[PDB]
Amino acid sequence: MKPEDVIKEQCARAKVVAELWHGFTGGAPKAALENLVVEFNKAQQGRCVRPVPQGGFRDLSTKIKAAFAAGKVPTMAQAFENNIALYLEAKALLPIESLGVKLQGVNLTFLNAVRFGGVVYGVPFNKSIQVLYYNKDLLKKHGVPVPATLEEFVAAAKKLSRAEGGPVYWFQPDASTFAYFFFNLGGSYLKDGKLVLNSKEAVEALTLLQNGVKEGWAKPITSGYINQNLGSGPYAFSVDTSAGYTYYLRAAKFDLGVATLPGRTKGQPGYGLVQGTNLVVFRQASKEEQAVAKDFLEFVLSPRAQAVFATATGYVPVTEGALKDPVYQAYAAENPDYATIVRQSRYAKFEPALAEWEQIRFDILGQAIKEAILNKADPKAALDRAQKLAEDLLSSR
Ligand SMILES: Nc1nc2c(ncn2[C@@H]2O[C@H](COP(=O)(O)O[C@H]3[C@@H](O)[C@H](n4ccc(=O)[nH]c4=O)O[C@@H]3CO)[C@H]3CC(O)(O)C[C@H]32)c(=O)[nH]1
Repeated sequence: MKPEDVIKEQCARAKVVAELWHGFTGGAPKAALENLVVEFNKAQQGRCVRPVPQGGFRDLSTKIKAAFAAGKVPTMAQAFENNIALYLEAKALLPIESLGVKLQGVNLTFLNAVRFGGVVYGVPFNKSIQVLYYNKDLLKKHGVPVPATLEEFVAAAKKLSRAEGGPVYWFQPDASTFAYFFFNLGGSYLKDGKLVLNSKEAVEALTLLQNGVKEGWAKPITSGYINQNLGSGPYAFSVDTSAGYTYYLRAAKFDLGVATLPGRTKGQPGYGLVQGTNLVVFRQASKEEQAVAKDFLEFVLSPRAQAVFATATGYVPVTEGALKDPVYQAYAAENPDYATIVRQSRYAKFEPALAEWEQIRFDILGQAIKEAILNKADPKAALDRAQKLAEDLLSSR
């Protein structure tokens, strides 16, 4: 039986059912969430959670806005920080601490990100960090150390591309990959409270990617995830979410490595972009559904739930107690990549938490990155257009 069939039967027999809308489309993340819910539902007498897949994360936020418009919302949903900011304009969210959920021990990197006007409105659940995936076999073949600095990284990609006859640094031309390069060239998105997409560091980061394509060391991936394109052409490296860990492990026909990100200098790893989502609880839920949500959120933050979830997926454990749990410890003792993901989670940056950020990161900035990389648009001209389109949107609403 599929975990979802088990959940269907649990919920059919329950007196109260709290809907949880999510953007996991399959693989380990969907299975780990479903397994967690099956175990929680077994503990409860006539009280259950029903996970409902809404497609991916942007399908989820579109369907959540339409749910408001149709007058009928789930009890819980996954949300990015910028989605929480949007739902707060409508005052749609219950303060988490009012519900009774204890948040002491939640990483302050994650807890700070869910706190708005001093109030926590999300529970960090599935938080990822960017890591360096590499081909251990291909680096060994050419005597190339794992690069520790941006300078070393560019040098390695050129040395390995020339030897193997193809570009070996694989990337999606998207806001997530852009953020890695932007952040570690000294970039910041807010200057004196204003959103700035066309700063010198943004032009420098996009120009670096464009030059990498022209010089033959950077390969744009335009169809599917990087881990869905492995096997065609030489691969050395990618900068990608920790949540891609199980997908790379199943796809790679080589010895997969995971390292901390190249930084400006060897004094510190590079900053990784934090992705994945928080759980939120909707005000429109009944008292009884909100009690299920409270018990569910406390279960999700328990050291065992966090240990099983993060080791099944490559998401970062969100509590200090998860790291003390023997299941976590047994996994980490067999697999150094779990400690590498935790160490990289210490060097973590977020994108702006503006209500408009979902639309800006995909339709405005994402599109300028694609114009520059796929159609050789001038990076400054592409980003100047992105700045005007973003200013017009913010001024709009
Ligand atoms: N809607 C909305 N999206 C946002 C926002 N900020 C960032 N992002 C998106 O979050 C994804 C990162 O989230 P994360 O939980 O770390 O990783 C996801 C998947 O990315 C990754 N995955 C899935 C299948 C696969 O074959 N390989 C694989 O790696 O696994 C996880 C669960 O599906 C990025 C990826 C994107 O969806 O393509 C665009 C980015 C925002 O503000 N709004």
